[PDB]
Amino acid sequence: VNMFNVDNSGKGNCLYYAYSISLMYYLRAKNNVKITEDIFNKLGLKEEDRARLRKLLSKDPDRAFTRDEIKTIIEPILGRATRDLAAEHTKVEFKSSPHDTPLFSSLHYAVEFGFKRSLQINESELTLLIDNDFSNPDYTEAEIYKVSGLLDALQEYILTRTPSVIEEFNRQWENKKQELKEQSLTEKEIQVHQATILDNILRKETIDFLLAENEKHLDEYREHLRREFVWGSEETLMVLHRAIQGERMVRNHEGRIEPVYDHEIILHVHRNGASPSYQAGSPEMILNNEGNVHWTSIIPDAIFTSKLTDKEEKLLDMLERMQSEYGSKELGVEKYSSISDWLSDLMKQIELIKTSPTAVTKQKEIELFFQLLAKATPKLASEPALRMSLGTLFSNFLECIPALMVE
Amino acid sequence: GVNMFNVDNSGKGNCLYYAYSISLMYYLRAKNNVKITEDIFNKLGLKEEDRARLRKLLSKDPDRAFTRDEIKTIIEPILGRATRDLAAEHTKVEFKSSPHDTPLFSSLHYAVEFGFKRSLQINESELTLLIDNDFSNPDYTEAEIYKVSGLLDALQEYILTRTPSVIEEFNRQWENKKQELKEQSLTEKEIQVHQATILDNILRKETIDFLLAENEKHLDEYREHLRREFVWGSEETLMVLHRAIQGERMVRNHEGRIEPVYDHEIILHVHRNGASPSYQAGSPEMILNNEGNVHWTSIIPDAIFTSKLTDKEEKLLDMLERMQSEYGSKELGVEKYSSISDWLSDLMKQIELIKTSPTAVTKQKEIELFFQLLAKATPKLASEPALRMSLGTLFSNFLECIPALMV
Amino acid sequence: MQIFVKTLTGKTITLEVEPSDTIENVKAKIQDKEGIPPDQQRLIFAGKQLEDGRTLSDYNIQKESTLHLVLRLRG
Amino acid sequence: MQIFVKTLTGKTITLEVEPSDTIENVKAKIQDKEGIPPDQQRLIFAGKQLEDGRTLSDYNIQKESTLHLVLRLRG
Repeated sequence: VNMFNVDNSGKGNCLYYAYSISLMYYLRAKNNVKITEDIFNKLGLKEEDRARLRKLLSKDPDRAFTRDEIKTIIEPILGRATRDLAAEHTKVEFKSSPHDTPLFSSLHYAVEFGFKRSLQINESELTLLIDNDFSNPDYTEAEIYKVSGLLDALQEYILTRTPSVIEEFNRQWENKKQELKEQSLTEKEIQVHQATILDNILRKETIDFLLAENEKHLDEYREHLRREFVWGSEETLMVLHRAIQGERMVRNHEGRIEPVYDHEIILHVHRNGASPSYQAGSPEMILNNEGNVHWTSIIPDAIFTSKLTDKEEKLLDMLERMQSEYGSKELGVEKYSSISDWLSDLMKQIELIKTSPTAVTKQKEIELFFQLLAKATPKLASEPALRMSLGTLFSNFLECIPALMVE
Repeated sequence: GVNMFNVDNSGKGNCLYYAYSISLMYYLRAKNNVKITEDIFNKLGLKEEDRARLRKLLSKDPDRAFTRDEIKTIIEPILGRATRDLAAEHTKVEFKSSPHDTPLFSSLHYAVEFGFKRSLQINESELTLLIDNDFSNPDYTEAEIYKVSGLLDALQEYILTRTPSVIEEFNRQWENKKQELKEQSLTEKEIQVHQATILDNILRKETIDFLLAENEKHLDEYREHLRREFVWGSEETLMVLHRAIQGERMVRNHEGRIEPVYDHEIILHVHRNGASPSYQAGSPEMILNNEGNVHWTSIIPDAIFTSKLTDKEEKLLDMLERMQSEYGSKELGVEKYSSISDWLSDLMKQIELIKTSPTAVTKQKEIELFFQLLAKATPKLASEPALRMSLGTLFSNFLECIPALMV
Repeated sequence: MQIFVKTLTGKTITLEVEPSDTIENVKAKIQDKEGIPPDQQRLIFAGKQLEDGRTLSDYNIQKESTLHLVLRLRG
Repeated sequence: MQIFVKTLTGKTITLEVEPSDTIENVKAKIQDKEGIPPDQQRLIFAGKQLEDGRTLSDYNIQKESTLHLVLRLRG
């Protein structure tokens, strides 16, 4: 049950490495070439990078990506591309509609708290209309508060703008009082009307702070998210997935807003290996968080399944590369003229071990395998590099013996 | 009204150290002891010119609070950096004295034990079972060490590197302990406790070795992180700092028992959002108040300071001093007074002459002279909107302390 | 009236609500589009402490506002 | 055996304990010298979750170890 798991090198780039690996497995399963190129367009990939990734997506869908393929092509190309896209679409969403943004909803908590404190230092009774002691962790652990110096700048901004807030509040309540001339307001009712007016002023204050001096602080958040090795949080993993799918909120014939996608991809988030307790979809991408310090990739069974262990994949990939490096050489032994025909026969013999039914039959395929290794030994140790290749090949084999012995 | 005197600071990121220094300067003036004052100055490494400025501030009438200008131009520039330096440096001093006793070690080891659990399992070692740790305890994860940029990245590469040697070191020591318990028949329960202890002790040295390795690279990173301008101070470093300021030393005895020894004992308390602790401790000499995990301020105990101005009087002085730095340099060509600051200086002296004047008849004539000082500057200070309003606000403040001034 | 919420699945869903709906009913509707039980939802909007028993109109939440589900996970 | 703990008052105190003493007993001893009631003590040592019901010897807390009271306050 969605139990593959694939790690990454992450030196702080884990979210984006893990997203990239999860995505490339998805893109290969969804064999569609217009999905693949559309995602590449969103990521702004240049053509030589697209060529390298397309060659990886051509790989046999029943064989996993190797550790070297992940470390040398997938993480260097897509790690930066997804990080860039997530930081940039964070700003895009804010410019599109600032109030709908996680940045606004999370930073506004500090803004309201600060205005409570600043209003009280300024001896204004508006400080009473706010309840906020800046203790709610649902807000305080957002990424915006981990930006260096941001709360310092937010405090001098709020101290700057408090008197204008007081005057603007008075303006709108004078207008609201005269709009409610003919109604008889209880003092609790007047307090709800006032708290609402102050609320709306403060909401614009949060957005204006981010936008001030041509979007200085908004840009600081983008550049923070974009800095190499900065730890990704799930807020921006989520911005990133909205961007990759091409999600747009669009108004329709009746005037109702509904989400529109270019390419829908079902994403789930797991914690410490555990799937959610509740029933959602059959996911196409799964990202796994480990103890709030690391991110990894869980590959759904419907999206790829190989019947080799990661050690078994390592052994067979190494044999295929031995077959490409030495295969043309001569191996004057028996029927085998090539070393490549010998290596192919090694590959088939290892699979015959894997599929052999019981321990007694596995033992005889193991015996035939050692005799295959024996047949080539006279000629294969009078070659320098290939004797070294035989040794590592053998140790790789020993590493998959626990897996091979299961049948 | 047990302790309601609050004194703020300008803190941009330096609230802690500003607040500590203000709290300390009020203490040193209250304890008019010249060798307590000079020993703390020596601990802070102050040069003689800075000691001179601070000693002149300690000369101030003990019944008058320090003004914002004294605080902003004398106390925080000198003592803010000095206390920050001492707090960062004594953190390393304590670590070099006895690393296991330090808050740095006790807090960072949590991540070290967690990481070694994960790496041991990546290495398919059963030692991963001897650890219970999911890095979820906020008592540890909120330590300052985890806010140092990249430290956990570096810790992750150290742990993954050092895991095989840890496994081999465990095996040697467990072999030795089995041969030491040859003659006993240990259950599965006892053997697991023995193994956990051996691994525990090895991992503890791993934490110290990480900090000490490569000429104390990571230990120095923590010291300079704490020392960087505007970095938010945590209460861990407040306590390190107060240990340093008091000259606390843990010293061993004739009988061999350790007891704390101080140069100068000072009772420090920490308040949260203005509220004293629910429980009864001492009557404190310094109080540091934390506000919503974003600001630090200074509460002055009544036993240390008492102002004998009514607050109507204190507001009038503060407003005059704040006229003096905002407008003081502007020209006011009126008789002696060239600057507006020359005029404000004489206004301040005239209010003190009113207060100390002996009877109501003599007070009335000092009040009359105060009005003639206002008369001399009114033409030119009503020749400007902002200064006209300040002259008006000054006049209203003065009228409100007339009942206090007439006593 | 419509309101929006960003999911834990990299998408945005829409809810039909009234200003008088309690936060509890909003969470029930979220449970009815996502899978999350209400007591597992960490619901966020404009720094407000959305108490289960108080209402959208108590929090000055107007039409087409966007709330956010958070896990506050890092790595 | 002696044990040490860093206070919330910028000092260090010492306790006399035995390896069999529980964390609960240590917290009561801390209440004796400081003022903190046990349920307000956030006590930490070498990454160990000091559960009230387990003992110093359970956590391999040896002679002259230093524990720490924390408030985790910032500014």
